[PDB]
Amino acid sequence: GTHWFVTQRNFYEPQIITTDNTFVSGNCDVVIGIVNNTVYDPLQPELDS
Amino acid sequence: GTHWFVTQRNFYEPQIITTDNTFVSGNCDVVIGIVNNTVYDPLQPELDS
Ligand SMILES: *[C@@H]1O[C@H](CO)[C@@H](O)[C@H](O)[C@H]1NC(C)=O
Ligand SMILES: *[C@@H]1O[C@H](CO)[C@@H](O)[C@H](O)[C@H]1NC(C)=O
Ligand SMILES: *[C@@H]1O[C@H](CO)[C@@H](O)[C@H](O)[C@H]1NC(C)=O
Repeated sequence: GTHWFVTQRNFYEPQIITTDNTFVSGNCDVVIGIVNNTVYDPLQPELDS
Repeated sequence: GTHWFVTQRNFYEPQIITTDNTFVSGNCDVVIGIVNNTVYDPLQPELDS
């Protein structure tokens, strides 16, 4: 309703949208119905130790 | 002709060969027809920067 998750199609198991749950292909002007949100990189938070 | 890419088998959508599109198993000794190239590591630019 407010947040976006990625889930398997046959069972609602919401997951945080990461760069390892998704793949990048193209630009943000060709997909009809695309939305804005943040893709969490699992590596940025821990590289700054 | 000069570069090496990895595509999906049914549609020509070339991508740069990285450590995300490929998996390692073995060495350059047993595979008949293996070709030298470079495998881009996404971790290096982010770690060096
Ligand atoms: C948000 O989406 C709009 C269109 O839906 C787009 O023009 C814009 O670049 C996106 N990102 C931001 C930060 O507004
Ligand atoms: C092969 O790789 C890319 C095609 O995306 C291009 O920069 C390069 O010039 C190509 N070389 C050819 C077609 O001989
Ligand atoms: C390039 O491939 C040849 C065989 O085709 C191999 O002998 C050589 O060691 C390879 N280059 C490197 C740097 O390993």
